Amino acid sequence: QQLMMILNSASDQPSENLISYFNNCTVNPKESILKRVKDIGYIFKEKFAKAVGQGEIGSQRYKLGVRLYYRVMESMLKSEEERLSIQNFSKLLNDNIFHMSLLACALEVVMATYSLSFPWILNVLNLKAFDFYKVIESFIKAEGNLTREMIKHLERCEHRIMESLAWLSDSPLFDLIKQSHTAADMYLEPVRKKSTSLSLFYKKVYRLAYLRLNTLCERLLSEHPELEHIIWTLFQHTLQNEYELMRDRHLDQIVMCSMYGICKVKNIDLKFKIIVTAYKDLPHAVQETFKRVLIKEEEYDSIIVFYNSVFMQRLKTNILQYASTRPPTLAPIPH
Repeated sequence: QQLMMILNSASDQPSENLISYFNNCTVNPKESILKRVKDIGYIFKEKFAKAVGQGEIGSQRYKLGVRLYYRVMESMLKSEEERLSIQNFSKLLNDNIFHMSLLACALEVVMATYSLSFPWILNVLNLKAFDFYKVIESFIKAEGNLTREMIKHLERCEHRIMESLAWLSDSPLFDLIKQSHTAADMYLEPVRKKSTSLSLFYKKVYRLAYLRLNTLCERLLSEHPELEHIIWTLFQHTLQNEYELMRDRHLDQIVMCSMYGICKVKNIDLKFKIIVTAYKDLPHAVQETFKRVLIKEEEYDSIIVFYNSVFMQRLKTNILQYASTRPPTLAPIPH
């Protein structure tokens, strides 16, 4: 609301102080940035009508999105001016996935405001969930006027990428796993060392998955406060070394298996029944997560079918280590 009148009263072309940044650049990005709005102007409007019948509206959504895009870019560039060398500043300003991700974020804000949302806009712009993820926090941090409900919504996009969308096949997340700080830092990362993107994503995933584990242990496993850290160590040893199981799957399916699992090898016998019912009570939870779980070659079954097939089949060598004389040393709980 307070933001939405900034946009309509403002103009659809870059500010005059934003354009300075374009011209302090060693390669002026402007015509490329500007061809970029126009080329996406076609594609967006096209796919817009392809889902909403017909009315003209597509263009107004976009032309607001664009004003937000420039307002946030201008605000983002002000901070990165001090952080980046002139070389990085100019590479940023010509990086396609950067600018695409920033605009995809602007557009999601307006579309959601006037509510076919997330991850709709990623399919429209042929933008990998994991690339787009990198712009979300510095975007929230770069628009003061985002409303609670809007901030809360971008955060839920972030949590859906961390929980599933970044774990689908052809997602660059797996390319980065095999090999082994702001949005610019992550877009400037070369595809060719450290990888700040993968690091921040994993640190964030762990805090997410761990808060979801922690509530679920306070309902069903309050009896043994000690079972939590064990279940967490299992999940964390799973995400780090058997990460291939999250492909085309959902973070919460691994949280659930790590819980029945540790109650299985300690003879606690609080079975999948209570787990799924209590999980329904997690915010935004969907029943499909446990009723519909992949095994292999597109064949889906229930969560108990997954536990006894791929999860147990991959982890028996490790899980029994927990109830033995020498159980593995504990993982740290995320800060």
